Amino acid sequence: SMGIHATEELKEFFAKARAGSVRLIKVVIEDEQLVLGASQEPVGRWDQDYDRAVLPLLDAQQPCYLLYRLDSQNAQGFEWLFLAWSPDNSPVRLKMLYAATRATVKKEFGGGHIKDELFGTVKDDLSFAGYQKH
Ligand SMILES: [Zn+2]
Ligand SMILES: [Zn+2]
Ligand SMILES: [Zn+2]
Repeated sequence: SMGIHATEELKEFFAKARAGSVRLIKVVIEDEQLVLGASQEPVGRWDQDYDRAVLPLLDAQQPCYLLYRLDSQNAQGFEWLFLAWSPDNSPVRLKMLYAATRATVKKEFGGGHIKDELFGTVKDDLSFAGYQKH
């Protein structure tokens, strides 16, 4: 369809991530496709990994999405946080592209694996401190 789609490589990576060994997935839009921007393995607990994983990957003038893995599992696997980043300094065109495509990222990943959803426009919003206030 007309909307931005996840590449088959990104979908495959999603499945790999849910098997384990992935703490963070950064999804970005490149050439009208959703693709893998970055990924990181777990180091310690989900709370210990959080800020050092999330904060450095947030650009002051580009939106992105992060899938951040908790240590808990529900009955359909690891639980994830779905973090939407959209700083005001982003070009309006990018803000709307990312806003328009958010639901697609969640749908492709599988909403049933997502424990919670957060949004930020300043890094503090999506920091561990932000998550604890949510
Ligand atoms: Zn299409
Ligand atoms: Zn749960
Ligand atoms: Zn929530």
